Amino acid sequence: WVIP
Amino acid sequence: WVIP
Amino acid sequence: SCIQFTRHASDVLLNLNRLRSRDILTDVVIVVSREQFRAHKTVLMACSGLFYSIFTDQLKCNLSVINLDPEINPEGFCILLDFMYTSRLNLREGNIMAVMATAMYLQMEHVVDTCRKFIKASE
Amino acid sequence: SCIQFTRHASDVLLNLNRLRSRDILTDVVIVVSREQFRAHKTVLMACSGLFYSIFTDQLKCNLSVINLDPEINPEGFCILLDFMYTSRLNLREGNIMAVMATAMYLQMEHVVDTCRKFIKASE
Ligand SMILES: N#Cc1cnn2c(Nc3ccc4c(c3)CC(=O)N4)cc(Cl)nc12
Ligand SMILES: N#Cc1cnn2c(Nc3ccc4c(c3)CC(=O)N4)cc(Cl)nc12
Ligand SMILES: [Cl-]
Ligand SMILES: [Cl-]
Repeated sequence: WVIP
Repeated sequence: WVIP
Repeated sequence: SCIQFTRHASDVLLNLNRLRSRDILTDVVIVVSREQFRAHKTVLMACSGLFYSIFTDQLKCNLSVINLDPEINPEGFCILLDFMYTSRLNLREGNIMAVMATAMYLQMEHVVDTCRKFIKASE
Repeated sequence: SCIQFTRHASDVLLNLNRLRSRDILTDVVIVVSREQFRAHKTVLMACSGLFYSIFTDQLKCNLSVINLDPEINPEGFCILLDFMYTSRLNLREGNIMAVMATAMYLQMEHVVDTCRKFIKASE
């Protein structure tokens, strides 16, 4: 999971 | 396009 | 010896979401209490262990309407349906418990994982 | 304020390809000369300007069989259909002209681009  |  | 187009899968998903927004070729309505959500069975199966089981069933595969358990929260379902079609999860303090419970029911292991990690960090 | 699961779009596409291999929920046969290819209309539209135009047409949207132009090469179509479902393009010296002509007909601009670049490098 990432900060887009 | 890339070499996978 | 294939070459690969990096953005292809993201571009496919973006167009599947455009089809959903325009209600094109949607073949099922998911009923969550008083709310209805139109979707593509193929996308639901590709994202969820529950829908994969439902739509490989020789009788349920032909249903145009699927009713979810009355304990399922419509907003939680809406957030997960948006995730299925975009890879983006609108996870907030006010919705995390409903999102996690819905992801457990829908069998969306990666969403469950992250909900667990975000809850563990707040305790 | 969304979070994003990097591998989600690739995972969706992998499961759409598994559905295609098992012939689950395929809703169209594409006929290319003597050969037939089963696919999902939603994936074809998401990848191709030609299928996007065909399946948004109020009459053609309901067809179970689509016949392509007799000049279209079945192998070229097969390579492009595999690309649609995997992001991988099996581009070879022996098939590049057929792949490029098929991609121009199917309106798959990124495939056309690369075929053009690979041909320019060999001349
Ligand atoms: N054919 C086919 C096909 C279509 N969909 N699909 C799967 N869908 C799925 C099954 C379980 C889970 C998820 C997705 C996300 C998750 O957390 N669990 C799996 C397979 Cl092995 N095959 C297929
Ligand atoms: N709704 C919808 C929807 C479904 N599919 N789709 C598009 N599919 C497409 C149209 C043109 C081209 C390609 C894909 C690849 C290419 O080279 N050209 C576009 C839009 Cl703007 N919208 C949609
Ligand atoms: Cl997931
Ligand atoms: Cl393309």
